[PDB]
Amino acid sequence: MILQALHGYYQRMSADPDAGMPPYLCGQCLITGERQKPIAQLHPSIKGGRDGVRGAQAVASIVSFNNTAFESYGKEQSINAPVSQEAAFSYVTALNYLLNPSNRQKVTIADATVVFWAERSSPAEDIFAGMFDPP
RNA sequence: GGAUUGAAACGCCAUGCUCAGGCUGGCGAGUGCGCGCCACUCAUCAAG
Repeated sequence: MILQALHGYYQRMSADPDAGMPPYLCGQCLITGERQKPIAQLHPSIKGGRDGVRGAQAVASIVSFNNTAFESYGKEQSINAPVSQEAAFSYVTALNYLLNPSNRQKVTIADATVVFWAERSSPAEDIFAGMFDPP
């Protein structure tokens, strides 16, 4: 799932008037499964550093095909991972929102930074921060 | 015999724990303490 779950999280948070943000060839999107949608050539970047993934570059990303060895079936750049532009923006925005330390849904474990959330509003979201790292 | 988001893909090159430093200086097992008090080898049996 993963990318689809971030998309669903954006859908959930974007509905609320607060604690979120509403901002907005053809193919089939692998995130939503919708057919005939404008595929994205290049996904918006994901924050690195203090407000993002610790140890990564400021403009890190999840989907990238910057070298030829990573390209298959004659596809160029992110066309190798066909996802509609709106879905790409939504999942990137959700991941960035979770990566913001101001929101209490982030924890760093050695090399990796862990972000967690629930399918619906629940007190577990603010509780689990202590489970993985008790005070 | 066209296609297993496949086909190809080193964590890899190299790096003294070393230089050294008494467990030593010295301290009676010692002062003393009967194996000793008694007790028949003895009552017999030619030499051939």
